[PDB]
Amino acid sequence: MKRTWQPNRRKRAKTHGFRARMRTPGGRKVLKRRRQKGRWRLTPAVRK
Amino acid sequence: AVKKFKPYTPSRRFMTVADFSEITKTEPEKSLVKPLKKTGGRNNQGRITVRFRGGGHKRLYRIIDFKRWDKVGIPAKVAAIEYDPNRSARIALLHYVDGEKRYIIAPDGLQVGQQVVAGPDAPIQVGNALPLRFIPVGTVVHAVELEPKKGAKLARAAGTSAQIQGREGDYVILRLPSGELRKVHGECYATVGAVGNADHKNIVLGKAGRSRWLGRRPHVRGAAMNPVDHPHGGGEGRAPRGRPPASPWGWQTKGLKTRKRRKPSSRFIIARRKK
RNA sequence: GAGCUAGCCCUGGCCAGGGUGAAGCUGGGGUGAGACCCAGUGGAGGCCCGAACCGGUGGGGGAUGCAAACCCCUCGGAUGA
RNA sequence: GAAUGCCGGCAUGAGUAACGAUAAAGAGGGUGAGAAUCCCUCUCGCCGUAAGCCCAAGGGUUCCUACGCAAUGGUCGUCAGCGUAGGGUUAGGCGGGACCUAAGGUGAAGCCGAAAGGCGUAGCCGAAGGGCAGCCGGUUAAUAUUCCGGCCCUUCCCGCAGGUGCGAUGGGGGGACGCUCUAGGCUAGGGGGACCGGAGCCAUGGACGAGCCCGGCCAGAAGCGCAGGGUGGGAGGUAGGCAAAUCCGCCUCCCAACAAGCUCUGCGUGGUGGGGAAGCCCGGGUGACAACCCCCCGAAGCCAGGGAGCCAAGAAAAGCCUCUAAGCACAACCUGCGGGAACCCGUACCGCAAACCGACACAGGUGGGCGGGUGCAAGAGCACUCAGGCGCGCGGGAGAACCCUCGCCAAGGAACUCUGCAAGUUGGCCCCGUAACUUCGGGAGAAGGGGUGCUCCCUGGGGUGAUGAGCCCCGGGGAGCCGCAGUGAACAGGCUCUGGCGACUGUUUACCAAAAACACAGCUCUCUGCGAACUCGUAAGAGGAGGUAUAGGGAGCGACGCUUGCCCGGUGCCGGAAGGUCAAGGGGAGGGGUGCAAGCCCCGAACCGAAGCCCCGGUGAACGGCGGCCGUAACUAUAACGGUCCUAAGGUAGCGAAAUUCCUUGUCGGGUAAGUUCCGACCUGCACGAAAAGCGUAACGACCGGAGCGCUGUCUCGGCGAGGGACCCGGUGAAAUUGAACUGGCCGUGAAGAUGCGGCCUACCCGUGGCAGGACGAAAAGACCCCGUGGAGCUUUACUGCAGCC
RNA sequence: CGAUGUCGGCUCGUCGCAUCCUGGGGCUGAAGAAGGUCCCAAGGGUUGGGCUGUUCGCCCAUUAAAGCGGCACGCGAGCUG
RNA sequence: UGGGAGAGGGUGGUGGAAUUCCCGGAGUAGCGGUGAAAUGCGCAGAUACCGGGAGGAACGCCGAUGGCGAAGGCAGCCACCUGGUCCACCCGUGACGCUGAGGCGCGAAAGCGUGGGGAGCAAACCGGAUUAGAUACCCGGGUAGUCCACGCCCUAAACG
RNA sequence: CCGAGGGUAGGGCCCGUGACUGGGGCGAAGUCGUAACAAGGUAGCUGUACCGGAAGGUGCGGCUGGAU
Ligand SMILES: CS[C@H]1O[C@H]([C@H](NC(=O)[C@H]2NC[C@@H]3C[C@H](CC(C)C)CCO[C@H]32)[C@H](C)Cl)[C@H](O)[C@H](O)[C@H]1O
Ligand SMILES: [Mg+2]
Ligand SMILES: [Mg+2]
Ligand SMILES: [Mg+2]
Ligand SMILES: [Mg+2]
Ligand SMILES: [Mg+2]
Ligand SMILES: [Mg+2]
Ligand SMILES: [Mg+2]
Ligand SMILES: [Mg+2]
Ligand SMILES: [Mg+2]
Ligand SMILES: [Mg+2]
Ligand SMILES: [Mg+2]
Ligand SMILES: [Mg+2]
Ligand SMILES: [Mg+2]
Ligand SMILES: [Mg+2]
Ligand SMILES: [Mg+2]
Ligand SMILES: [Mg+2]
Ligand SMILES: [Mg+2]
Ligand SMILES: [Mg+2]
Ligand SMILES: [Mg+2]
Ligand SMILES: [Mg+2]
Ligand SMILES: [Mg+2]
Ligand SMILES: [Mg+2]
Ligand SMILES: [Mg+2]
Ligand SMILES: [Mg+2]
Ligand SMILES: [Mg+2]
Ligand SMILES: [Mg+2]
Ligand SMILES: [Mg+2]
Ligand SMILES: [Mg+2]
Ligand SMILES: [Mg+2]
Ligand SMILES: [Mg+2]
Ligand SMILES: [Mg+2]
Ligand SMILES: [Mg+2]
Ligand SMILES: [Mg+2]
Ligand SMILES: [Mg+2]
Ligand SMILES: [Mg+2]
Ligand SMILES: [Mg+2]
Ligand SMILES: [Mg+2]
Ligand SMILES: [Mg+2]
Ligand SMILES: [Mg+2]
Ligand SMILES: [Mg+2]
Ligand SMILES: [Mg+2]
Ligand SMILES: [Mg+2]
Ligand SMILES: [Mg+2]
Ligand SMILES: [Mg+2]
Ligand SMILES: [Mg+2]
Ligand SMILES: [Mg+2]
Ligand SMILES: [Mg+2]
Ligand SMILES: [Mg+2]
Ligand SMILES: [Mg+2]
Ligand SMILES: [Mg+2]
Ligand SMILES: [Mg+2]
Ligand SMILES: [Mg+2]
Ligand SMILES: [Mg+2]
Ligand SMILES: [Mg+2]
Ligand SMILES: [Mg+2]
Ligand SMILES: [Mg+2]
Ligand SMILES: [Mg+2]
Ligand SMILES: [Mg+2]
Ligand SMILES: [Mg+2]
Ligand SMILES: [Mg+2]
Ligand SMILES: [Mg+2]
Ligand SMILES: [Mg+2]
Ligand SMILES: [Mg+2]
Ligand SMILES: [Mg+2]
Ligand SMILES: [Mg+2]
Ligand SMILES: [Mg+2]
Ligand SMILES: [Mg+2]
Ligand SMILES: [Mg+2]
Ligand SMILES: [Mg+2]
Ligand SMILES: [Mg+2]
Ligand SMILES: [Mg+2]
Ligand SMILES: [Mg+2]
Ligand SMILES: [Mg+2]
Ligand SMILES: [Mg+2]
Ligand SMILES: [Mg+2]
Ligand SMILES: [Mg+2]
Ligand SMILES: [Mg+2]
Ligand SMILES: [Mg+2]
Ligand SMILES: [Mg+2]
Ligand SMILES: [Mg+2]
Ligand SMILES: [Mg+2]
Ligand SMILES: [Mg+2]
Ligand SMILES: [Mg+2]
Ligand SMILES: [Mg+2]
Ligand SMILES: [Mg+2]
Ligand SMILES: [Mg+2]
Ligand SMILES: [Mg+2]
Ligand SMILES: [Mg+2]
Ligand SMILES: [Mg+2]
Ligand SMILES: [Mg+2]
Ligand SMILES: [Mg+2]
Ligand SMILES: [Mg+2]
Ligand SMILES: [Mg+2]
Ligand SMILES: [Mg+2]
Ligand SMILES: [Mg+2]
Ligand SMILES: [Mg+2]
Ligand SMILES: [Mg+2]
Ligand SMILES: [Mg+2]
Ligand SMILES: [Mg+2]
Ligand SMILES: [Mg+2]
Ligand SMILES: [Mg+2]
Ligand SMILES: [Mg+2]
Ligand SMILES: [Mg+2]
Ligand SMILES: [Mg+2]
Ligand SMILES: [Mg+2]
Ligand SMILES: [Mg+2]
Ligand SMILES: [Mg+2]
Ligand SMILES: [Mg+2]
Ligand SMILES: [Mg+2]
Ligand SMILES: [Mg+2]
Ligand SMILES: [Mg+2]
Ligand SMILES: [Mg+2]
Ligand SMILES: [Mg+2]
Ligand SMILES: [Mg+2]
Ligand SMILES: [Mg+2]
Ligand SMILES: [Mg+2]
Ligand SMILES: [Mg+2]
Ligand SMILES: [Mg+2]
Ligand SMILES: [Mg+2]
Ligand SMILES: [Mg+2]
Ligand SMILES: [Mg+2]
Ligand SMILES: [Mg+2]
Ligand SMILES: [Mg+2]
Ligand SMILES: [Mg+2]
Ligand SMILES: [Mg+2]
Ligand SMILES: [Mg+2]
Ligand SMILES: [Mg+2]
Ligand SMILES: [Mg+2]
Ligand SMILES: [Mg+2]
Ligand SMILES: [Mg+2]
Ligand SMILES: [Mg+2]
Ligand SMILES: [Mg+2]
Ligand SMILES: [Mg+2]
Ligand SMILES: [Mg+2]
Ligand SMILES: [Mg+2]
Ligand SMILES: [Mg+2]
Ligand SMILES: [Mg+2]
Ligand SMILES: [Mg+2]
Ligand SMILES: [Mg+2]
Ligand SMILES: [Mg+2]
Ligand SMILES: [Mg+2]
Ligand SMILES: [Mg+2]
Ligand SMILES: [Mg+2]
Ligand SMILES: [Mg+2]
Ligand SMILES: [Mg+2]
Ligand SMILES: [Mg+2]
Ligand SMILES: [Mg+2]
Ligand SMILES: [Mg+2]
Ligand SMILES: [Mg+2]
Ligand SMILES: [Mg+2]
Ligand SMILES: [Mg+2]
Ligand SMILES: [Mg+2]
Ligand SMILES: [Mg+2]
Ligand SMILES: [Mg+2]
Ligand SMILES: [Mg+2]
Ligand SMILES: [Mg+2]
Ligand SMILES: [Mg+2]
Ligand SMILES: [Mg+2]
Ligand SMILES: [Mg+2]
Ligand SMILES: [Mg+2]
Ligand SMILES: [Mg+2]
Ligand SMILES: [Mg+2]
Ligand SMILES: [Mg+2]
Ligand SMILES: [Mg+2]
Ligand SMILES: [Mg+2]
Ligand SMILES: [Mg+2]
Ligand SMILES: [Mg+2]
Ligand SMILES: [Mg+2]
Ligand SMILES: [Mg+2]
Ligand SMILES: [Mg+2]
Ligand SMILES: [Mg+2]
Ligand SMILES: [Mg+2]
Ligand SMILES: [Mg+2]
Ligand SMILES: [Mg+2]
Ligand SMILES: [Mg+2]
Ligand SMILES: [Mg+2]
Ligand SMILES: [Mg+2]
Ligand SMILES: [Mg+2]
Ligand SMILES: [Mg+2]
Ligand SMILES: [Mg+2]
Ligand SMILES: [Mg+2]
Ligand SMILES: [Mg+2]
Ligand SMILES: [Mg+2]
Ligand SMILES: [Mg+2]
Ligand SMILES: [Mg+2]
Ligand SMILES: [Mg+2]
Ligand SMILES: [Mg+2]
Ligand SMILES: [Mg+2]
Ligand SMILES: [Mg+2]
Ligand SMILES: [Mg+2]
Ligand SMILES: [Mg+2]
Ligand SMILES: [Mg+2]
Ligand SMILES: [Mg+2]
Ligand SMILES: [Mg+2]
Ligand SMILES: [Mg+2]
Ligand SMILES: [Mg+2]
Ligand SMILES: [Mg+2]
Ligand SMILES: [Mg+2]
Ligand SMILES: [Mg+2]
Ligand SMILES: [Mg+2]
Ligand SMILES: [Mg+2]
Ligand SMILES: [Mg+2]
Ligand SMILES: [Mg+2]
Ligand SMILES: [Mg+2]
Ligand SMILES: [Mg+2]
Ligand SMILES: [Mg+2]
Ligand SMILES: [Mg+2]
Ligand SMILES: [Mg+2]
Ligand SMILES: [Mg+2]
Ligand SMILES: [Mg+2]
Ligand SMILES: [Mg+2]
Ligand SMILES: [Mg+2]
Ligand SMILES: [Mg+2]
Ligand SMILES: [Mg+2]
Ligand SMILES: [Mg+2]
Ligand SMILES: [Mg+2]
Ligand SMILES: [Mg+2]
Ligand SMILES: [Mg+2]
Ligand SMILES: [Mg+2]
Ligand SMILES: [Mg+2]
Ligand SMILES: [Mg+2]
Ligand SMILES: [Mg+2]
Ligand SMILES: [Mg+2]
Ligand SMILES: [Mg+2]
Ligand SMILES: [Mg+2]
Ligand SMILES: [Mg+2]
Ligand SMILES: [Mg+2]
Ligand SMILES: [Mg+2]
Ligand SMILES: [Mg+2]
Ligand SMILES: [Mg+2]
Ligand SMILES: [Mg+2]
Ligand SMILES: [Mg+2]
Ligand SMILES: [Mg+2]
Ligand SMILES: [Mg+2]
Ligand SMILES: [Mg+2]
Ligand SMILES: [Mg+2]
Ligand SMILES: [Mg+2]
Ligand SMILES: [Mg+2]
Ligand SMILES: [Mg+2]
Ligand SMILES: [Mg+2]
Ligand SMILES: [Mg+2]
Ligand SMILES: [Mg+2]
Ligand SMILES: [Mg+2]
Ligand SMILES: [Mg+2]
Ligand SMILES: [Mg+2]
Ligand SMILES: [Mg+2]
Ligand SMILES: [Mg+2]
Ligand SMILES: [Mg+2]
Ligand SMILES: [Mg+2]
Ligand SMILES: [Mg+2]
Ligand SMILES: [Mg+2]
Ligand SMILES: [Mg+2]
Ligand SMILES: [Mg+2]
Ligand SMILES: [Mg+2]
Ligand SMILES: [Mg+2]
């Protein structure tokens, strides 16, 4: 049956991407958090 | 004169459609339309703020001339009478001798090829627009401004009319389509005659699909819901209201008046509506 | 978090084939004029049968499954909300 | 040493289940240490509106070649989507960007909000929509509309020539639009040919044939031909298109009108460039100077912005054309020709799947295009097949029980059972024929029956063409033949009668409920005069609605028919400039503290003082409610009638043992041999009743009852047969569970149901196929029940707040 | 209560005897035939159907008879539901 | 041919009296109603009176024992459209007539459907009286309906 | 071939009968009221509509076959 992950490169970049995070106080805290933890990726990869 | 169908489907048994008799022209004036932005009932927050809306047929908005005091003294010919999906009345197309073209809503009796004019000097004739103070008492008018130069606000739906009753200073007394007696400023405009397409009230939608075409999604009864949803929700089996009949938001819905108390226009209502 | 699901918005797309045969129109009859009657034409419809497509009625299987909802038979809608 | 402890390790179950669609395999020859599993050949089978091909998304090297087999692959492996290495993706024209706008998003102006931020016109962004210039063939191991060959084309820059009032983000035209149906002419695609080209073939009884088999094209600029789309010409006036305007709009006159002219597109032709089979011979070569023609069918595609009808009335913006303003008219633009210039990103491969979403090489999910032929009435249905692609990554045997899927069955025919559950029956088309009732549509495929193949003969009409032959499409009459049987295989209704509920088509608890539930047209009440009511929001702002009482919000009822009674005392809502009560405030009789005092400070009665409540009315399709006892008729029984108590008023019509009736399987009637169900009645209705509508109602229903016919393995009552498993052998090899176990019966005993205690009985040691009585078997710290001064949803005239409103 | 699945049916039995039938008896208000009542006896047997979820019960047609109880109201790691 | 009378019919328009309601003023202790009363209404200012406004229905006097129409029936006034009828002249046609089963059309009131309208009146209904009772007669209220448009119904002591 | 008739299926008319139900006729001395005949104590009758134990009442219109 249809499952929940239906990948969509535009959907991924526009929802979770770097520029979406930066436009919002909650998003920038996300980036600040993942930086402070030392994450190798601050944001999901999408090939665009 | 509404048209019936033979009962060759269960829905055709009761469906009635307008006769469309008065329509002389079947595609709109390209210079006088714009896209009609469907809302579905959603506001700028994206929230449903008027329930049960959406999915109706696509429409273009016909720009309607609700002033006409734009062009005092410039007569106009009645080019056509057209269908407008955005309102119940029909609309009439005007080719002004100016060369300008405009739509007005079509009063009862207006004929293609007649002339119309607007102004204090205008003949009291169906289709003409005058300030209220110059129309003789007792005249049946429509498309009435509520305040000078603010645009026709009253008596615009198919068949409606306001009737002039008297004068009091700078003000005239109107009987609105609802039966309220109100004072409207004598400089407000109005058009002689009543709005046409009176048979509009006698249309029988006929089946559920018709309401869907109009943008009317199914309306679900409070009694049918759950207590999270509505005062009338819940109960084992069916249930009477069991409390004063109420809206989804708790306020009472069988008699409770809701016009704002100290509204400044109260000075100008003479008598609330009838029946 | 609405890439699942619910509703709406914008813009595109899809619905084999077969059946029934509304209004209207033409002619004919009829009448003072009409209604109305007959034949032909016509091709309406949340019309009928049935694939694609959308469903999920009954039964059987499956039950450490092929599958955290599947498989077979049967069954509903299929120009429309 | 225990915490259903935590982390790890290793056991048991066990060589057990399983090894993932029952589309299917067999042999020969290769390779290699090793072969059911890799490569090659022959044979068999499976898909073929796909299980073939082409796009898109998503994936991201998986593509090609060499060398490999530890692990991955449910077995094997020499193979591979695996390991190592090298190679591979080429564009002005295809897709996206250097173009346009849609929802939406963003947002100079502006508005709002403790902060963060929320809005917001223009503008900007935003595509699978608009717009825009490339078709055919060849080539590589791997890319091709990209490279190459042939023929075409677009834009930018510069120059030459001719022409013209040139000039825009401004004005205008255009772009520009629905649904159903559909004309003409074509094209795609297909069938046939006694005509054209071809390596061959003659079999096993016949055939050297008007024989078999194979093929008979594709692209193409200008012209030209056919078919279509689009489009009036001129003049005079002019106040409108937010400047101007010769343009557009409006008015008048003249001429043209289903035309024509001009323009645009499709198809055909067209210089030229290509392709070219079976077969045979090692992807190649030959065939081959291959031939490339005739007839028929024919789109849903094309001409297209075509036509008609209908109501629910069907994007925007740019390109483009025209008009002018500053300007500039040494310019500028337009047309033709010429040279030059023409960037960035994608392009491999998978793509109904082993490469995407499902933890798996997972019977599931995934949008668009092409999708051949024959027969069956048609068709994308069904059977078989082409091209193409597969046999589903464990096999070999055996021929038990039992299980699954499937075939048949004497006699009976629902006796099965909660129920005909299931499975039979029926089944397409043509013809004859078809009931109550009905809203006149229907009910209807009602029911029920007859026909159906093949051969010969005679013949009617239609398309193409030519009016004819040929081909092709609908028919009609007669005479015959064979079989158990002619929709001979596959696909393809069982029917009727009568209740309940819901009018109907629809919708729903994704994953135990599809219904009588929700919705629904329709009916009624009520709010709302527009800066509407109402809804979201602190607000600004939005929705309502660019709507205006024939409109919009809220509520209940639920097509239609005939109807919807009585109660306003209580609650609600509506009306009520009185009266009562009433807060802050006003007022200040009169007290109090302090000071020598002027004064400072404190308390404070009458009186005035809103909404709300009190009070007076109205109001039921507002919340709701609609009696009790006793007596009475010339047989009896029963009471039309009366008495009295109570109420705000005592249930009307219609209906009733009901989706409601307790007693109850009430009683009577029908149906049956027999009927707690069913249907029809009766009425002492425990406990119907009129918009939480009452009573009906044609049609409809995968709804729930009852009956009958048909027919059956449902059953009496079971038998046999098929395949996939179970079983045996080779390969790979789980699981929950598990205190340890050397783990029998009876009768007792025991915390009251003992393998484990007592007494007695029985019993050599160990397995394999089977069955499920026990191990109070497994699973899940009972979801029932209670307990906890545990929790959470929901309600209200519980308490107390708050939003909102007054 | 860190679960001892609960009505009815079906299938499969096994046991008790306070015996429904068949076998053996005494008493009788036992003439015969047929019964009544009590005693012994558990070897075997103890039907098909309509109604209802039913157990039970009522009914139809038969029968030698149409027994009554236990086995976790026997039996859901056997099925139904 | 020329004339006449008439509430004959259909459409649109329009005039005054009266009732009810609403607004203003003036004013006060009752009004109303009946056989007598009560319900009802009124100091929250009724009734009676004066000015203003809205709306509906019906047309006083003329009016008659009258007129018209086939019947049902038709009554303010105005205009338009239309029927029947009588008389004079003796001009035209030349028996072209009478009746009329079926058919068709008209058809008071009440009633029905869909819209609208709603002053007064008023089935049902509620209340007050009366009465043994009073589902009546009398009184205070009061919904259909009475009115308009369109479409049905087709009845009558449709009678002379 | 036709064919008595037999069978399957479906309709039409008529007769008899049916729980129960509807009114009707009749029947020496039942119960309730008093609608009509006199102005019958509300003049009556009437088509229709609504209501009520019953006769009846009431509304709208009509008739005199109404009295003074
Ligand atoms: C579905 S079987 C599934 O649950 C079973 C469980 N039974 C019980 O808990 C029983 N305890 C007594 C209770 C009594 C009542 C008496 C009645 C009158 C209410 C009957 C119900 O149960 C019984 C569920 C509740 Cl029936 C067993 O745990 C079984 O082991 C498991 O497999
Ligand atoms: Mg899904
Ligand atoms: Mg998706
Ligand atoms: Mg994407
Ligand atoms: Mg995308
Ligand atoms: Mg997206
Ligand atoms: Mg976002
Ligand atoms: Mg982003
Ligand atoms: Mg911040
Ligand atoms: Mg990480
Ligand atoms: Mg790093
Ligand atoms: Mg992130
Ligand atoms: Mg109709
Ligand atoms: Mg009809
Ligand atoms: Mg019209
Ligand atoms: Mg536009
Ligand atoms: Mg909007
Ligand atoms: Mg917005
Ligand atoms: Mg937002
Ligand atoms: Mg709303
Ligand atoms: Mg909405
Ligand atoms: Mg409207
Ligand atoms: Mg309109
Ligand atoms: Mg005003
Ligand atoms: Mg309506
Ligand atoms: Mg619409
Ligand atoms: Mg609605
Ligand atoms: Mg609803
Ligand atoms: Mg509910
Ligand atoms: Mg509910
Ligand atoms: Mg919620
Ligand atoms: Mg709540
Ligand atoms: Mg609530
Ligand atoms: Mg409730
Ligand atoms: Mg409920
Ligand atoms: Mg409920
Ligand atoms: Mg209930
Ligand atoms: Mg209720
Ligand atoms: Mg209640
Ligand atoms: Mg409430
Ligand atoms: Mg409110
Ligand atoms: Mg009002
Ligand atoms: Mg978020
Ligand atoms: Mg999505
Ligand atoms: Mg379809
Ligand atoms: Mg289509
Ligand atoms: Mg026809
Ligand atoms: Mg037509
Ligand atoms: Mg349909
Ligand atoms: Mg059919
Ligand atoms: Mg599904
Ligand atoms: Mg299923
Ligand atoms: Mg089945
Ligand atoms: Mg499951
Ligand atoms: Mg399946
Ligand atoms: Mg199937
Ligand atoms: Mg169908
Ligand atoms: Mg179809
Ligand atoms: Mg310990
Ligand atoms: Mg554990
Ligand atoms: Mg623990
Ligand atoms: Mg431990
Ligand atoms: Mg652990
Ligand atoms: Mg471990
Ligand atoms: Mg370790
Ligand atoms: Mg281990
Ligand atoms: Mg082991
Ligand atoms: Mg074992
Ligand atoms: Mg297993
Ligand atoms: Mg498996
Ligand atoms: Mg399969
Ligand atoms: Mg197959
Ligand atoms: Mg072989
Ligand atoms: Mg082999
Ligand atoms: Mg091998
Ligand atoms: Mg090997
Ligand atoms: Mg294999
Ligand atoms: Mg091979
Ligand atoms: Mg095929
Ligand atoms: Mg991947
Ligand atoms: Mg390996
Ligand atoms: Mg290996
Ligand atoms: Mg190695
Ligand atoms: Mg492996
Ligand atoms: Mg595997
Ligand atoms: Mg090797
Ligand atoms: Mg490559
Ligand atoms: Mg190129
Ligand atoms: Mg550039
Ligand atoms: Mg900000
Ligand atoms: Mg964007
Ligand atoms: Mg695009
Ligand atoms: Mg392009
Ligand atoms: Mg080209
Ligand atoms: Mg190479
Ligand atoms: Mg030029
Ligand atoms: Mg120019
Ligand atoms: Mg256009
Ligand atoms: Mg448009
Ligand atoms: Mg478009
Ligand atoms: Mg449409
Ligand atoms: Mg071509
Ligand atoms: Mg063909
Ligand atoms: Mg000008
Ligand atoms: Mg084109
Ligand atoms: Mg050669
Ligand atoms: Mg198509
Ligand atoms: Mg087109
Ligand atoms: Mg726009
Ligand atoms: Mg200048
Ligand atoms: Mg110069
Ligand atoms: Mg650049
Ligand atoms: Mg490529
Ligand atoms: Mg698939
Ligand atoms: Mg596909
Ligand atoms: Mg693959
Ligand atoms: Mg997942
Ligand atoms: Mg596999
Ligand atoms: Mg798969
Ligand atoms: Mg072919
Ligand atoms: Mg067929
Ligand atoms: Mg296989
Ligand atoms: Mg397969
Ligand atoms: Mg064996
Ligand atoms: Mg199978
Ligand atoms: Mg067979
Ligand atoms: Mg048999
Ligand atoms: Mg039978
Ligand atoms: Mg039989
Ligand atoms: Mg049965
Ligand atoms: Mg049944
Ligand atoms: Mg059942
Ligand atoms: Mg069958
Ligand atoms: Mg069949
Ligand atoms: Mg057949
Ligand atoms: Mg019948
Ligand atoms: Mg019939
Ligand atoms: Mg029937
Ligand atoms: Mg019927
Ligand atoms: Mg009929
Ligand atoms: Mg048939
Ligand atoms: Mg038929
Ligand atoms: Mg025949
Ligand atoms: Mg044959
Ligand atoms: Mg034969
Ligand atoms: Mg069928
Ligand atoms: Mg339904
Ligand atoms: Mg339902
Ligand atoms: Mg119903
Ligand atoms: Mg109904
Ligand atoms: Mg309904
Ligand atoms: Mg449907
Ligand atoms: Mg559920
Ligand atoms: Mg469900
Ligand atoms: Mg679920
Ligand atoms: Mg269903
Ligand atoms: Mg529902
Ligand atoms: Mg319904
Ligand atoms: Mg209704
Ligand atoms: Mg209404
Ligand atoms: Mg709010
Ligand atoms: Mg708006
Ligand atoms: Mg409903
Ligand atoms: Mg009826
Ligand atoms: Mg009350
Ligand atoms: Mg009251
Ligand atoms: Mg009250
Ligand atoms: Mg204060
Ligand atoms: Mg107060
Ligand atoms: Mg109550
Ligand atoms: Mg009460
Ligand atoms: Mg009644
Ligand atoms: Mg009863
Ligand atoms: Mg009932
Ligand atoms: Mg009851
Ligand atoms: Mg009962
Ligand atoms: Mg009972
Ligand atoms: Mg009984
Ligand atoms: Mg009986
Ligand atoms: Mg009784
Ligand atoms: Mg109820
Ligand atoms: Mg019915
Ligand atoms: Mg029915
Ligand atoms: Mg249904
Ligand atoms: Mg159903
Ligand atoms: Mg039956
Ligand atoms: Mg069997
Ligand atoms: Mg076998
Ligand atoms: Mg062996
Ligand atoms: Mg082994
Ligand atoms: Mg292995
Ligand atoms: Mg031990
Ligand atoms: Mg041991
Ligand atoms: Mg042992
Ligand atoms: Mg032992
Ligand atoms: Mg004990
Ligand atoms: Mg024991
Ligand atoms: Mg032992
Ligand atoms: Mg022991
Ligand atoms: Mg001991
Ligand atoms: Mg012992
Ligand atoms: Mg012992
Ligand atoms: Mg023993
Ligand atoms: Mg073994
Ligand atoms: Mg075993
Ligand atoms: Mg066991
Ligand atoms: Mg077993
Ligand atoms: Mg056990
Ligand atoms: Mg235990
Ligand atoms: Mg056990
Ligand atoms: Mg057990
Ligand atoms: Mg479990
Ligand atoms: Mg726990
Ligand atoms: Mg517990
Ligand atoms: Mg638990
Ligand atoms: Mg519970
Ligand atoms: Mg307890
Ligand atoms: Mg406590
Ligand atoms: Mg405690
Ligand atoms: Mg608690
Ligand atoms: Mg709480
Ligand atoms: Mg327990
Ligand atoms: Mg445990
Ligand atoms: Mg059985
Ligand atoms: Mg004996
Ligand atoms: Mg004897
Ligand atoms: Mg004897
Ligand atoms: Mg015995
Ligand atoms: Mg029983
Ligand atoms: Mg029992
Ligand atoms: Mg019983
Ligand atoms: Mg005997
Ligand atoms: Mg027993
Ligand atoms: Mg016992
Ligand atoms: Mg017991
Ligand atoms: Mg018991
Ligand atoms: Mg049991
Ligand atoms: Mg079980
Ligand atoms: Mg059981
Ligand atoms: Mg068990
Ligand atoms: Mg067991
Ligand atoms: Mg007073
Ligand atoms: Mg006073
Ligand atoms: Mg009025
Ligand atoms: Mg003469
Ligand atoms: Mg009449
Ligand atoms: Mg009284
Ligand atoms: Mg008295
Ligand atoms: Mg008379
Ligand atoms: Mg015979
Ligand atoms: Mg007596
Ligand atoms: Mg009388
Ligand atoms: Mg009398
Ligand atoms: Mg009298
Ligand atoms: Mg009297
Ligand atoms: Mg009365």
